[PDB]
Amino acid sequence: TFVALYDYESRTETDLSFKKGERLQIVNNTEGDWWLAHSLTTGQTGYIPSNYVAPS
Amino acid sequence: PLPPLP
Repeated sequence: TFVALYDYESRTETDLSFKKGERLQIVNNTEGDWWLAHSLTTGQTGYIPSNYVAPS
Repeated sequence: PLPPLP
């Protein structure tokens, strides 16, 4: 259960763009500065930049 | 390279 500090604009066809305050079900946070988050609103998957999200 | 934070 993380929160996108800011709306992230997907940079490639592997990450999902989120908004500020949007909840993101983190998945794998060991690949590096990019973790796989799953949006529950639509139900899609997409990596995400950790600098735009925060552990609440 | 993460993006530029707001």
